[PDB]
Amino acid sequence: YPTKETAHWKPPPWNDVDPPKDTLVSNLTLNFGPQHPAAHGVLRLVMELSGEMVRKCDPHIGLLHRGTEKLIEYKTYLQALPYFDRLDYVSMMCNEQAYSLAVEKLLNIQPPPRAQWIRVLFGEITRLLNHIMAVTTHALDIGAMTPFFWMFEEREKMFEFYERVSGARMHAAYVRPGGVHQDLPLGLMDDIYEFSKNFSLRIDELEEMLTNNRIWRNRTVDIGVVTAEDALNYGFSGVMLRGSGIQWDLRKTQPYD
Amino acid sequence: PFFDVQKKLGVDLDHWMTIQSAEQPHRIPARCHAFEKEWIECAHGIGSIRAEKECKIEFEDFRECLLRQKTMKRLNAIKRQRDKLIKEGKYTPPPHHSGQEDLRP
Amino acid sequence: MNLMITLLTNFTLATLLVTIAFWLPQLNVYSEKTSPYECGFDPMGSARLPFSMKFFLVAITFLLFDLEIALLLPLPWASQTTNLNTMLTMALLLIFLLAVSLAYEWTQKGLEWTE
Amino acid sequence: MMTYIVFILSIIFVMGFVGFSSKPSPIYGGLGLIVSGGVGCGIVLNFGGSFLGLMVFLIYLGGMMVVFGYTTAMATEQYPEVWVSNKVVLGTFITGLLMEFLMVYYVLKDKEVEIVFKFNGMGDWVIYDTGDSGFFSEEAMGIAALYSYGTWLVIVTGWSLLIGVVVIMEITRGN
Amino acid sequence: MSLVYMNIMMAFTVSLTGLLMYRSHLMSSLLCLEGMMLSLFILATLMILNSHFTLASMMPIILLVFAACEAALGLSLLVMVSNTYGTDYVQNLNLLQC
Amino acid sequence: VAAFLKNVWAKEPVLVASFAIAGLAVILPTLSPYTKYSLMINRATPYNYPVPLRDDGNMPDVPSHPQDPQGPSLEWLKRL
Amino acid sequence: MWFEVLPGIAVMGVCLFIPGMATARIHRFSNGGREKRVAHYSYQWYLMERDRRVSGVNRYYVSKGLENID
Amino acid sequence: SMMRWNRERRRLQIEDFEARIALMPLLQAEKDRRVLQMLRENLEEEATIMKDVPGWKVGESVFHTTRWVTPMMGELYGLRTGEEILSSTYGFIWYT
Amino acid sequence: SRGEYVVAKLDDLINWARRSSLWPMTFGLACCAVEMMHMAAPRYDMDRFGVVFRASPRQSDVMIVAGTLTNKMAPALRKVYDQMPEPRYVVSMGSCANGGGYYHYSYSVVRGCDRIVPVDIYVPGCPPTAEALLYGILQLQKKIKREKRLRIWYRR
Amino acid sequence: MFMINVLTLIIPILLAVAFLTLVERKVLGYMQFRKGPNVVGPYGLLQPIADAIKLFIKEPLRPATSSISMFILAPILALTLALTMWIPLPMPYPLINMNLGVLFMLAMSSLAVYSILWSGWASNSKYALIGALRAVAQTISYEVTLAIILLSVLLMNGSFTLSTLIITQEQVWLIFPAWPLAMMWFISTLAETNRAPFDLTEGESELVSGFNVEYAAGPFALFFMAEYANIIMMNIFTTTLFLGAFHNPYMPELYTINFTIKSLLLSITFLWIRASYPRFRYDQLMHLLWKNFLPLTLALCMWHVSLPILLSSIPPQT
Ligand SMILES: CCCCCCCCCCCCCCCCCC(=O)OC[C@H](COP(=O)([O-])OCC[N+](C)(C)C)OC(=O)CCCCCCCCCCCCCCCCC
Ligand SMILES: CCCCCCCCCCCCCCCCCC(=O)OC[C@H](COP(=O)(O)OCCN)OC(=O)CCCCCCCCCCCCCCCCC
Ligand SMILES: CCCCCCCCCCCCCCCCCC(=O)OC[C@H](COP(=O)(O)OCCN)OC(=O)CCCCCCCCCCCCCCCCC
Ligand SMILES: CCCCCCCCCCCCCCCCCC(=O)OC[C@H](COP(=O)(O)OCCN)OC(=O)CCCCCCCCCCCCCCCCC
Ligand code: SF4
Repeated sequence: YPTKETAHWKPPPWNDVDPPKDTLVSNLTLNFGPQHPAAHGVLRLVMELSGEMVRKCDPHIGLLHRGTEKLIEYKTYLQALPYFDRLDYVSMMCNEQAYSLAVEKLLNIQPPPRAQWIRVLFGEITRLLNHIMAVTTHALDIGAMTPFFWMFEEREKMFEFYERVSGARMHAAYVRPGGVHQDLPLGLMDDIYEFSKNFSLRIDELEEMLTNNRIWRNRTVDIGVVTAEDALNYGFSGVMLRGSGIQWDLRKTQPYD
Repeated sequence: PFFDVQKKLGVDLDHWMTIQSAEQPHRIPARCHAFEKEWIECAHGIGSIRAEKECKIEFEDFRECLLRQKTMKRLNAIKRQRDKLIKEGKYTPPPHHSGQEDLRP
Repeated sequence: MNLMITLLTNFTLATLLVTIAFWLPQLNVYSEKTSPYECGFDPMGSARLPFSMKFFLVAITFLLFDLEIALLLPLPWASQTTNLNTMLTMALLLIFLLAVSLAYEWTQKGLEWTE
Repeated sequence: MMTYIVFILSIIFVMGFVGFSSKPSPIYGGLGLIVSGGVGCGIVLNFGGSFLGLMVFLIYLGGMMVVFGYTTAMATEQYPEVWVSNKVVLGTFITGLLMEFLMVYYVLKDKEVEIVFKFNGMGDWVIYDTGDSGFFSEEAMGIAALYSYGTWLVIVTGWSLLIGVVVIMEITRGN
Repeated sequence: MSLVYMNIMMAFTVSLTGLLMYRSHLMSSLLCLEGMMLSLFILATLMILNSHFTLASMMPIILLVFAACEAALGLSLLVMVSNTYGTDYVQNLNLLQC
Repeated sequence: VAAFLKNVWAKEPVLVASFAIAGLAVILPTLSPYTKYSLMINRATPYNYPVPLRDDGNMPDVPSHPQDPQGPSLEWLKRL
Repeated sequence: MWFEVLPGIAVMGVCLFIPGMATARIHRFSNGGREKRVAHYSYQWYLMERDRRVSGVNRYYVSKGLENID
Repeated sequence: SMMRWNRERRRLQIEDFEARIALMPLLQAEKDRRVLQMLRENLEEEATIMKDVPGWKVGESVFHTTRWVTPMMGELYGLRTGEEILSSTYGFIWYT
Repeated sequence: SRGEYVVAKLDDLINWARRSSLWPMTFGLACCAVEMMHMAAPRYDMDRFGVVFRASPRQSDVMIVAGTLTNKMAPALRKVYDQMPEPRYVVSMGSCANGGGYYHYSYSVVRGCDRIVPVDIYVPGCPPTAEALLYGILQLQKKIKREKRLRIWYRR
Repeated sequence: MFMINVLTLIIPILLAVAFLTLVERKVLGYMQFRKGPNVVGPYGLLQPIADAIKLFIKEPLRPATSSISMFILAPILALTLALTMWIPLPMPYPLINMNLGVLFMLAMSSLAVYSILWSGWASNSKYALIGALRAVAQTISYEVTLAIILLSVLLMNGSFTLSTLIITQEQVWLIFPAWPLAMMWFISTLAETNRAPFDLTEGESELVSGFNVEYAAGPFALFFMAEYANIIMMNIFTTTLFLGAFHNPYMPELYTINFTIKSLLLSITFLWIRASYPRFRYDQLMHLLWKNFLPLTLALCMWHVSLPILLSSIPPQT
């Protein structure tokens, strides 16, 4: 018997199963902003999460956009040389080497052999500095802070080498187009030899405290797996390619000095 | 449908708990074990109608052991009359109810 | 009686330090100091939104296992009985039923988190 | 006044019950039920059963924290009516508190009230016992005798809990 | 009887009127249900400890065990309800009216 | 069944140890002979008061003094 | 060297030495030169109040020997 | 080692329980006499208070039997001061 | 008399307790952040002086601006400075935070962080050495020691 | 003279909390190739005083979007729960002798979580709610295994009384017949006290400062001394459980000094654990106490139920 109240009463479905009526689930949008020890200085990760599983990451960058490559155009080559120290402030001398190699290729001149050997040796020293900072800061982000203080003494020793050879601890402005700015002071290579003698044991104790710990393994065994094809397609280079199984290295395939 | 299985099979599942006068761990007696014993033995095998007619005295005495209505009622009467007598001024408490009397043991 | 004196002493020790931490120093309160902290930027929505939880099944079985261990705590007194074989059998059977429930959850992927 | 200790604990018990039975917000309902569980543990501890009070306190604290996680996941809104934020919640809280204090004043004046049963006016120290318990605690020995007497109770409780795990796992399946 | 019984049953009646009048939140009614079971626990153990029924001391543990089991069942049903609709409001359970 | 035991000890040794410990705890009170001594120790603990029986005249087994020879003694609890 | 933390460690040592020794001395003073009675069960409580009643000082640690009797 | 020490502790526990059992009759006699004396003191003062109230009979038992019942806590300490109330009723539970 | 003596002693006490418990927040942007955490290395070890990092702005005392302050960063820096409870102190590190440094004429670089926050100590260099930053921290401590807040209150 | 006893219990524990902050900062300096605070005073003995005075003259900073009642109530509850935690601990005589002290610690361990939860909820922050739900998950991970470990250990004691735990191991240490239970107990109290590698609540890397990311000075110090009192008493609880010392009723100071040295060494090992390992995930911890500790604990509970029946070694309950 239909009435006024029983006017919108539809019959139930034949299978008694309703459509799911999917309302918006209201994912929480967190802001992993720049004032955060996890973000490397300035990184505004706008992060859409379902509680804690990540659904979307949008890293807003440009908070450290100084506009280097316009002031470079407004200055000469020697004046634009210190601009390359401050791009990668923990791999400065390799940036100096890249800029010098580009300018030397454009100028059709080559450095002397001693400048080349000094360049390669100090590039390896800079690689040591960068890898120390990378591994120790990754461990500090995970939670193990002892290797950071353990190897930053060695980082201070290589900074002392930088200051002895150039007069500045970080931004040396030492590798220039045409070679290097100054010759090595006397007695530098012996101290390099002592430091290289002990650094194997330093790496050994860092590895012993990190590479076998099951808490360290659980945070790294199946995290951020990248296949080889997407590593090639996304423009990944270096350690990502070599860790995904791609046998690629610029020091072996397209060699310099 | 009280399909009584326990007496048919000979096992007991909740018979040891159902009354206050059953077997206890190292024979700890309840407060009204004797009254429950008297009421239970008064009204065994006579049915519920004859239980409420012919064991009213035992049951009401047991119920007074359980909740103690009349005991606190008499205590309330004594307490109220003593307070009114104290307030009016016709009574003084004895020294052994005041705090010291060189107690017995 | 001594426990309530101890609890009250602890409570008025705790509330004395808070009350002297709110009225003593000089205050400069503005409509920027008390904003929520979102790593330097303005938040995108409220903090009272539904924060969805993935470990709901583990919480429900935490209730059930908390009650299982609540049943299990009379064991030091129950070891002082005379019917020792029946007590031992019921203790073992209760713990075995707890382990059976845990194993059934383990084999059915109940402990694995959703999404 | 100190003879009315269980009376004061029961008045805090009813105060928490009417605080959380107004249903303001399940966070504050959780706080109210935590208060009620703690003071109920207190009440049953002055009656002698310390083990039972500690168990009910521990069990309710665990359950209340899990359900707090649930309402932070599920039962929450933009502006939770914590208290005083809604008219009906404040009205029913005040109504319950006024009714409770009214009957407390009534029983502390006539020393006898009749709501459907009949309740006496003195403290509950009168209904205690003057004897000793010897070298054992009655409640601990009863729950110890759960294992040696109550085998059927153990069987039905364990089976109910195991199938309860099965029930909750086959409920949250989705298909 | 004693006035502690008055307050315990009065708390039970408060939580009973709380459960039977909904406030558009199912979880609050679940909390009222746990309040009622807590009141039953307190009342039972008060009389059991007063009358020295020592064998009945195992009972309120079992009662609270089944209380928590039915609470867990209620929470699971609430997960299903909140996974169907946006929220846990009791007015959304009105499909069975036609 | 030896290959399965080797595999499960190679993969999850904690579950193997737990299963071994639980099996040990289940099957040891059946075969051990010291449990009856525990039963008698629990039985011989005097929680209550040993109320005496009225001497009708025919009860020579029950003693009349705690230092009488007849009755249940606890020498085995001293020796064990 | 590594023994310069030992000032703070020794300060923690005496700070944890303080409360236990304080409770021991307070228990030994407020109970007539003896250990505090431990009343776990009601039999011990009844005995303690029995001493409280026989002592006649309303202080149970005042202990009457067999010289009280005739 | 734990087995040896636990068996020794059980022997010591049995010795303590035997000492308590030997002490029981004297304490029971004093408890009976103290309870009866306190009931007689409460009854003798009950007549002095109840003189004006009509329809009252002193020493009335609320039970229908002549069997001796255990004295209620309020039937013993009903007329005494609150210090004894707190010392007897809640005294053991509150004691530390 | 006696009141000036009492407020001078109280000023000395609170100045010592504030200058010996500086908690800087974990805040860096650029090269100068690497030099700051090289000051926190075991060679110099600012934890000796009671100086220990605290990541949240609510539990920090001194803000160290180390790096280049761009236009996209200035509202975030200002907000984080505002959420820091009183008393708060600001130390400027490097030429970027001092006056823009290399990128003074850049279109998207704030010429000095003093346009945004009130700065107490300016530490010059590019990067200033770890000894230079420790010198700046000790200068800030000595500046805190010379505060006469309760003396000013008593005189006013 | 009970109030004097209460004061002489509650003042030295917070003094030792401040000096534990000193010692922790010094050890956390000295393991990582550097020094601790040694500038403020003679070998840095005045650093906790300076920290304490500094935190009580800073701004209180109650947020506008936060519910003020629970915001103020939570640190009071945290400090009071840490302070009443210490009451039945026998050193060698507890402040309050209790028949069931172990269940009192368990109930107050359940209650102390609520301070963290309500401080996370009241401060209207997403990071605070994240820290609160991580605390919830941590509690539902550890609590069952903690209670059942303590149950299966106390079966050889005979009762829940802590003073009986001195007598029950006066011959040999209780760490010998329950060494696996000792290790899982140590891990469970590492997880209970929110210390590394199971921090997961005050994470300075996944979050900024956790549930107290909005708490300014003063109220934040309440959580600091609450946590440090928690770690000291939990090491003391472990020392009483497994490392009981020789007790002379005529000279209690021998037991006090033995117990104090053992608990100090346990706290040194606690800070040693702090500066050695990376932090877990908050779901890897849930798969640790459930998939690895709980089955072995159920097996050990079967073993420790059957074993006193096996060897006729049932301890007295008196
Ligand atoms: C207080 C006194 C001292 C306490 C001891 C501990 C002090 C030293 C602490 C060291 C640092 C610890 C830092 C935190 C570490 C947290 C991680 C962790 O421990 O995880 C647990 C780890 C977990 O291992 P996992 O994380 O590698 O798990 C792998 C899991 N799968 C395979 C699924 C990937 O270990 C355990 O769970 C073991 C628990 C203890 C087992 C004890 C067994 C005792 C022996 C039994 C018998 C054996 C013989 C054979 C059978 C015989 C039968 C008769
Ligand atoms: C009878 C003894 C008493 C029994 C009752 C008391 C038991 C106490 C212990 C309770 C344990 C509860 C949890 C059990 C879970 C078992 C199922 C399971 O989860 O297996 C998984 C595991 C392989 O791991 P995986 O598949 O990777 O798991 C997913 C992520 N871990 O799978 C495995 O590792 C294999 C599991 C099955 C085989 C175990 C064999 C153990 C043998 C020990 C020696 C013999 C002991 C004597 C008794 C016979 C036992 C079979
Ligand atoms: C009516 C009469 C009373 C009037 C009110 C005043 C009462 C006393 C107030 C407290 C003491 C006030 C004086 C404070 C120190 C004054 C002198 C001073 O500043 O000395 C500086 C000196 C360190 O020199 P610095 O410049 O740091 O050197 C670098 C290292 N080469 O510093 C040092 O060498 C060490 C300084 C230590 C300061 C004292 C110790 C700390 C404070 C203790 C008391 C307050 C706290 C009590 C407990 C609170 C709860 C924990
Ligand atoms: C709004 C937020 C909340 C704000 C207020 C917070 C208040 C403080 C909260 C923390 C404390 C909660 C305490 C809860 C009850 C704990 C009971 C307890 O500790 O019992 C231990 C002990 C057991 O005694 P037993 O082992 O039997 O030995 C005696 C035999 N001679 O017992 C004894 O030794 C007996 C000592 C006397 C006991 C008296 C009865 C208990 C008093 C409870 C007072 C109210 C507590 C309210 C807690 C609210 C928590 C939210
Ligand atoms: S001042 Fe120099 S060293 Fe510092 S951030 Fe700027 S460019 Fe880098």
